[PDB]
Amino acid sequence: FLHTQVGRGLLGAVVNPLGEVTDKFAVTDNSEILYRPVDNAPPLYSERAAIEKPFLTGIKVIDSLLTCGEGQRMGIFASAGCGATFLMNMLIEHSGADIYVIGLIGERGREVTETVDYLKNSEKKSRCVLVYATSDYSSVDRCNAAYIATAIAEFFRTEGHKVALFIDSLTRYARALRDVALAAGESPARRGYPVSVFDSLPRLLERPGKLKAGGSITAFYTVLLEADPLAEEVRSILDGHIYLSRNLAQKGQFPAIDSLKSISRVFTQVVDEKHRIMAAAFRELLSEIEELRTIIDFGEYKPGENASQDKIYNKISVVESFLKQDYRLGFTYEQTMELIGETIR
Repeated sequence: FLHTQVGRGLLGAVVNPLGEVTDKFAVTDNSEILYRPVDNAPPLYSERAAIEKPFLTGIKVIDSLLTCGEGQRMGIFASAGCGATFLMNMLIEHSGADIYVIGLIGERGREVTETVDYLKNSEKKSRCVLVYATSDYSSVDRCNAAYIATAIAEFFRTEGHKVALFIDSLTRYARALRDVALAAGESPARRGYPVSVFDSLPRLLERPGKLKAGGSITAFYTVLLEADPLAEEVRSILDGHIYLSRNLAQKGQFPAIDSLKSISRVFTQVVDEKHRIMAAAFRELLSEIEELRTIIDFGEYKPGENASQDKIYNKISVVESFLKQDYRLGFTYEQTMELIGETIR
């Protein structure tokens, strides 16, 4: 029956797996401190509102091709060094949520300090809360960090706030949950019934969303790749996934988002028809470029044969320019759709 601190008094603070403030990256007027259980049931289906309003990220490729919705849960799949953390930073910095809650389940405190240092110089620092857990902590504590972060996000949602929740990473959470399961005498192969420790995973993921009577939690879950069974099951639970390919990262393209292998399952629900047409036209161009790349690698492309290939070839530079984005820069929706319009025209 673990309870945790919640409230506006936590804004700008760093919280450990015990629900204790241990550091601050910002100080605010408000000192509101309340207490809530870390284990709450997910909203009833009748309490959930439909995902129909866009959650703008300020990131061109996302806002155009992978448009998120308020209350959506999005997966961020990447191998080590694909820029998952930096993408989190961009999502925080260039979106427009009322409050950001970060749940860091890490293995070293050096990573935690990196995020704390990022927050200390962020323009969103007065509306952020960081919950952390390192390898120095037990598996129980590391799991609770995810519950604490979610519970804090839920209070703000009840208040009517537009909340963005980040869990980095689900893999490390799932790792700890498996060891917590051993303590209770469970393995993934042989589980307990009626309650399994492993079932705290889908229950954790169902808590975000938009409430009819309240605000919303739009959640981003980071998943480590090597494509283990865990990664494919969370892919089935969430409302879409953003895939960071190591190969695009090696080529110097940042963010290394493979839009052709990424999807937002509420995309058609949150953008209008003219957007939809432009997105479909751009994806067709990406697909055409990717086949031209193979032709080039096969040594079957000489300029001047096929007017179509040459047209696609000359579009590669303007396409790569649209996809690329300085991590310090953010784009409005109007700027993004204007840019993608020039790319396909």
